[PDB]
Amino acid sequence: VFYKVTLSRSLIGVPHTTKSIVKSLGLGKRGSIVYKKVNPAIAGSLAKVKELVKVEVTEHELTPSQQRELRKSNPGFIVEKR
Amino acid sequence: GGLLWKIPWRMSTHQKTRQRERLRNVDQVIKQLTLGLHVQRCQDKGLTYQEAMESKKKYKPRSKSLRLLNKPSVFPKENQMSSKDKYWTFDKKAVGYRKGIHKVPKWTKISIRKAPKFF
RNA sequence: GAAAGAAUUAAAUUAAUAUAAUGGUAUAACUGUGCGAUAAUUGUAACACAAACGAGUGAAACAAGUACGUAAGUAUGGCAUAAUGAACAAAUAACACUGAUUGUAAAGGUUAUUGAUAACGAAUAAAAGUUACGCUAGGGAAGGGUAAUAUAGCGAAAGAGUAGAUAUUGUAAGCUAUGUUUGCCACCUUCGACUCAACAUUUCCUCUUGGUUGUAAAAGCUAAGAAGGGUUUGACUGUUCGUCAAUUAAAAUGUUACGUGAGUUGGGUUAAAUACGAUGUGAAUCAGUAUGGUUCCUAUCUGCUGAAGGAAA
RNA sequence: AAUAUUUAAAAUCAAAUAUAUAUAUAUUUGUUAAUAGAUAAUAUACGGAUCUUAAUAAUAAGAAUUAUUUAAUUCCUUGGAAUAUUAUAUUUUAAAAUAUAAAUACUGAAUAUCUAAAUAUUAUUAUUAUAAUAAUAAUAAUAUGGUAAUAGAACAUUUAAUGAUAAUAUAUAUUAGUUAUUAAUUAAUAUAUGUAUUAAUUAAAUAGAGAA
RNA sequence: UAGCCUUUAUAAAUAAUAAUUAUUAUAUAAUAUAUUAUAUAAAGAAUGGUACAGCAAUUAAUAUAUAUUAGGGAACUAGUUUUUUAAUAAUAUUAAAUCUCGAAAUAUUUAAUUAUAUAUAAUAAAGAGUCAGAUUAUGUGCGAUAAGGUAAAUAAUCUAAAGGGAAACAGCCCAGAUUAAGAUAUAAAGUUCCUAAUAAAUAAUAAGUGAAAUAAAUAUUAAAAU
RNA sequence: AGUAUGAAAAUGAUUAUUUUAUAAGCAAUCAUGAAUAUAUUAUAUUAUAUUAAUGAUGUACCUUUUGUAUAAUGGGUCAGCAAGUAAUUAAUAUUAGUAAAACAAUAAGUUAUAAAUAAAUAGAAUAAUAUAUAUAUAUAAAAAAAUAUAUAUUU
Ligand SMILES: [Mg+2]
Ligand SMILES: [Mg+2]
Ligand SMILES: [Mg+2]
Ligand SMILES: [Mg+2]
Ligand SMILES: [Mg+2]
Ligand SMILES: [Mg+2]
Ligand SMILES: [Mg+2]
Ligand SMILES: [Mg+2]
Ligand SMILES: [Mg+2]
Ligand SMILES: [Mg+2]
Ligand SMILES: [Mg+2]
Ligand SMILES: [Mg+2]
Ligand SMILES: [Mg+2]
Ligand SMILES: [Mg+2]
Ligand SMILES: [Mg+2]
Ligand SMILES: [Mg+2]
Ligand SMILES: [Mg+2]
Ligand SMILES: [Mg+2]
Ligand SMILES: [Mg+2]
Ligand SMILES: [Mg+2]
Ligand SMILES: [Mg+2]
Ligand SMILES: [Mg+2]
Ligand SMILES: [Mg+2]
Ligand SMILES: [Mg+2]
Ligand SMILES: [Mg+2]
Ligand SMILES: [Mg+2]
Ligand SMILES: [Mg+2]
Ligand SMILES: [Mg+2]
Ligand SMILES: [Mg+2]
Ligand SMILES: [Mg+2]
Ligand SMILES: [Mg+2]
Ligand SMILES: [Mg+2]
Ligand SMILES: [Mg+2]
Ligand SMILES: [Mg+2]
Ligand SMILES: [Mg+2]
Ligand SMILES: [Mg+2]
Ligand SMILES: [Mg+2]
Ligand SMILES: [Mg+2]
Ligand SMILES: [Mg+2]
Ligand SMILES: [Mg+2]
Ligand SMILES: [Mg+2]
Ligand SMILES: [Mg+2]
Ligand SMILES: [Mg+2]
Ligand SMILES: [Mg+2]
Ligand SMILES: [Mg+2]
Ligand SMILES: [Mg+2]
Ligand SMILES: [Mg+2]
Ligand SMILES: [Mg+2]
Ligand SMILES: [Mg+2]
Repeated sequence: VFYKVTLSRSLIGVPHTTKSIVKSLGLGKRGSIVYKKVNPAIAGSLAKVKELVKVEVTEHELTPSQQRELRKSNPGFIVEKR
Repeated sequence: GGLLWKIPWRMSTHQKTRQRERLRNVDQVIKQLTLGLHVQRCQDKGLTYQEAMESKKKYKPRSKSLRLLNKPSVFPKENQMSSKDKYWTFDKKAVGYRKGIHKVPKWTKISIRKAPKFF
C-alpha cells in the first residue's frame, strides 16, 4: 500500500520547519505528485504538513515514466506517410 | 493609522464556504492517513488489499500525533465544529475575546479548530 | 515488664555560607574538633563548554615532590557565579641561548616578577574654548500620525435651587466625539496689518417652536428647528489677544499651508554696526532690552475674468 | 394575564459521533433583534449604478443586506438508489402516458497538467565522424524571478600577425524579407571605390554611454 | 572579524534534513506472581518551569456577637461585665515582572530505523557583498493597554518578487515570470450591470440597518427562557 | 582653424497619405474596423507597410533609499568626447614546459629537496605503523601536549 501525496498548496507563506518537512517528504513544486510506501514514519511526517498536502491511498505505486504516460493527452489523429 | 489595510472585520459567504471546504479537506487527509496505516498493518498480518479494506475491525493509529488528530475533543471535524470556531479565532486583546480567522496570517494554510471552553 | 544502645521516621537549609543577588548546601558546601599549614606546589595538559579574534571556563590523564588519613583516598586555594587591563618602552632576578674580527664585554633572547592605559580592545610622553565675520563637503541618516492635555457632548446624579436632584444649576469618578489649544512621535527639512474673501455650523443677531412652584406682563434663563440675510469704529500696543471709549439688531466660533508676501506691507521675529543689564578669566554669549538695517520675477501649463475666430446646423 | 430575573447547552434537555451495544459510558453540537446614542469645514461618496416586490398577469421579477447551509430534494452506505423538477422526443386525447438527458454549479493567476521550443544537470538511447570522445537528435526526471555580490559563455568596435578573392566585386546608407535576431545575411535602390589588414585563429585595447 | 552568499574539489563519506520507535497502563493469549506477543488507551525516552492554575512558603489584601494578649471607658460592693482599640491566633476568602507546592502545548534534544541521494552535512583551496532595514501577526519592555511611536523575541513577506485578489495599495490574502501556446484542473478572491462568472434552501432585518475600513457607556421598544 | 565628401541626428518650412472639432491623463502595447500605398505567381475571398474609429491594459527614466508616479536627486534635444590602467612586488588557481629537481648556464642566486626551536655544537623504524622515530617543554631514560618522519620504488 502507498500514499499518493500531492503538494496542493505553495510553500511561500510557510515557516521553515514545515518547508524542511516538505523537502524531506520529497515534494518539490506545487502540484508535484509523489508515491510513498506506507509506514508510521511517513504518516507522521504527512500529518505534520496536513494543510499543504493532499494524500490518498493506493494498491500500487507508479514510477515517474508511468505517471507521464498517464498524463499525456490523446492526439486525435493517425499519421499515414506518403 | 494612515496606511490603509482595508480588511473587513467579517468574512463573505464565499469565503466561509472555502474555509469550510479547507477544513473538510484536512479531515479527509487525516482519514486517509489512518486508513493507509490500517491497510498496511492488515497486509503485515497477511491479508490482501481488498480484504484489508473490507475488514470490520479497523486498526487505530499507534503514533501519538495521529491518535490526537483522530480524537474530536482535540481535533474536531468540520461537521462536528461549531459555526463560531469555523469563522472566529480566540484573540485575548480583542473586544469579545474573538477575531475573524481571515485576520490570522496564513489562515488558508494554518489550522486552528479548537478555541477555549468559554472564550 | 524495665534499663541502655543502635538508631530509624517526621520536620528543617526560614539559621549558617568572608561579601551583593541568584542557584546549591543537613549525604551538609554550615558548625565543632585532632593533625597540619601542606596542594594559595612544579613540567606536559587531551577533550569539552563558551567563543569573530584577543581572551574566558570545566578538566581526565602522564610525570616530580608535599600534607592529612588505619585505609579507601582527598588536596593544583576559598559552595559557585564579580574582585579587572593588551602590546610597546623601562625595571629586577634567574637561564647559558646568541656574543657583528677573535676573546671578554655590551646588547638582545628565554623563564619568572613589577607598576596603567576607568572614554576600562588601551590613538600621543604631552592639547581647552569661541564665531550673529565665518567657509567646504554631505545629511535632513507647517504637512502626516497620536489625542495625554484642551474643547464639546452623553450616561448616572452627590449637592445647590425659600420647599423639590433633573426651571436653572451638576463635585470627584464613568462612556464618547473633535482635531480648534499645549504636548508626544519624527514619515516628511514666519507673527501681525492691508486686499479679496470661499466654506462649515458647535447660531451672536433676525424667523419658527418646547420647558420655565423658578413663563402674570416686560426683560430674561434654558432647550429643538434654522446657515436666507447680517455680524464695528476708535485710544493704547508690532501684536492676534487684551484693557477701555463710543455704537450696534448682533458686535458668534472656527476651517481654508493657524486662507491670502510670483497680490501689497515689513511694525514683530530675524545676520552683519553699536550700547546697556546679566554670564564668562577671555574671545564672546542671552526662552534679556534698545537704535539701525537686502531679495527679485515680462506668466509656459492648470485655474479664474472678460473678448474673438473656427465648428456639425 | 401580573410581578421579577436571566439572555444561558456549565447544568439541563434534544440531536449527532465513538467504545461493549435495543442500553450504558465518553465526546461533539444547539440559547435574541431593532432604533436612538451618531457629530465640521472644496462635493453625494457601499469603488460607482443601484439593491428590500406586487394579486389581477405574464414561456419571465421578488436583496444585489445579515446568519446557517447546499450544489435539484429525500433515504442508504465520495458512491449508488428513489423522488419529483426542468428540457426534449414519441404516442394518444392545450393535457395525459412512455422514454432520453441534465444533475460532474461556474469565473479566476505569468499556479499545476497538456501542448510545443530553449538551456543545464542526472539516466537511458539513436545517427554522423579522453570513439570511455565530439557534434546533432530522441525519451524520463529535476532546475531555470532576482538588488548587493560570485561564476561561466558570447557578440559589436579598433589596431598587429597570417590571408584567397574582385566593378557579375566590395564598403556605407535606406527600405522590405531571412536566421530564436545587441548580430549577420538576401533583394532592390543610392553614392563611393579598380578596391577589403576581408573569412577564420590568435594577440591585444583610448573596446560599447539616457544618466557625473 | 564572525554570521548569511559564490566558485572549484575531497572522500575506507550519510555523519545532514523529516518522521517513527523508545514510555506508562489495561485486556486477551502463550511460557516460567514474572516474561513475550497482539490489540486498545494515555498529549507517551530524557531536559525544562512560561501560559494556565494556585495561595503552600515569601511578599500583600479583606472579614469575623470566635479565642487570647494588654489598653480606654462602665455598673455594683481592688473584684466584674459589656461596648470595644490594636496585635497575635483560628476559620473563610483573595493576588505578584523579580512567588511557583500543581502544570501544558510549542520547544531543546539522543540512539537506531524508514524516507529524502538528479539530495544533504563536513572538510580543503579561493572570491564577495552586507553591519540605516520596513511592515504584518503573536508574546512583552517603554509610552497613557497613545502613535504610520520606540526597544528588542518568533514567523512571513517586502527588501531583491513580476502575476491574481484586497476600489487605488513595497510589507495583508493567494502564488514565485526559461520561451510560447491556451484544451484541462485550479489558488486567494469573486459570479444584477459597470466586470470574467449563479442557482437554490431555511431563518432574521425594514433601519437603505447594511451592501470589503463593525463607534462606547446608556436609553427606548420588542423577542425568547425561567 | 587642413582638403574633399557628406539622404548622421537634433531643428525649421512645405507637400502627400491617413486620423482628428461631445472628449480627459507616460501618449505605448495588445485587440480590431476602415482608408491609403506597394506588390513581373494578388490564382483571391491575397500579402506586407503606413495611419491616435472603437475596446482593453498601462503611476516616464535613473540615482538614493526601510520605501519614490512622487510635489525627493539629475537630465532642453541630438552629435562627438567622458571612468578598474600601468609599473615593481606577494599569495592562490588553471593550463603548458621540465621534473627530484625547476629557472639560469658566465658564475652567482631564488624556490624545492626535513620537521622543529627564541636560540644553540640537535635532526627522522636499535627487529616495522605507531605502540617506532625527530624536534620543542621536561629528563637518568621513558611517559605526557603538539606537529612532522617511515608500511620494484625516494617526494
Ligand atoms: Mg565561602
Ligand atoms: Mg540562598
Ligand atoms: Mg558551542
Ligand atoms: Mg578561540
Ligand atoms: Mg571550604
Ligand atoms: Mg605608548
Ligand atoms: Mg666581538
Ligand atoms: Mg575608548
Ligand atoms: Mg572601548
Ligand atoms: Mg581607542
Ligand atoms: Mg584627548
Ligand atoms: Mg551682533
Ligand atoms: Mg496634524
Ligand atoms: Mg437639595
Ligand atoms: Mg466631573
Ligand atoms: Mg414674557
Ligand atoms: Mg442646529
Ligand atoms: Mg429662499
Ligand atoms: Mg490712530
Ligand atoms: Mg497664514
Ligand atoms: Mg502666494
Ligand atoms: Mg507660489
Ligand atoms: Mg535712519
Ligand atoms: Mg454540553
Ligand atoms: Mg462626506
Ligand atoms: Mg465593492
Ligand atoms: Mg508556469
Ligand atoms: Mg536567474
Ligand atoms: Mg571609451
Ligand atoms: Mg552619445
Ligand atoms: Mg542604453
Ligand atoms: Mg566578511
Ligand atoms: Mg541518520
Ligand atoms: Mg516571567
Ligand atoms: Mg512545581
Ligand atoms: Mg545597525
Ligand atoms: Mg516603526
Ligand atoms: Mg537597499
Ligand atoms: Mg507583488
Ligand atoms: Mg523570497
Ligand atoms: Mg521560477
Ligand atoms: Mg448605507
Ligand atoms: Mg464603509
Ligand atoms: Mg466627433
Ligand atoms: Mg486634453
Ligand atoms: Mg506634477
Ligand atoms: Mg522628479
Ligand atoms: Mg532640472
Ligand atoms: Mg631544558
